[PDB]
Amino acid sequence: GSNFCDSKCKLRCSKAGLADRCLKFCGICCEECKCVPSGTYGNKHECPCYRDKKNSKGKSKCP
Repeated sequence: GSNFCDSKCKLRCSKAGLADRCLKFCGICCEECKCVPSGTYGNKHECPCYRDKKNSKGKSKCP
């Protein structure tokens, strides 16, 4: 491959109940933050931008 957002987000979302939604939001957050946490949940301290990104209602945005 040649895009770490696509590749990392496929891993991040590989056990998601809503895979397409996960891939979309992981993609958006990686475009903004240039970082994706390892594993399929948690580990968000690896990527403070990804960890802290909120939507318009103040809810965590990034899976």
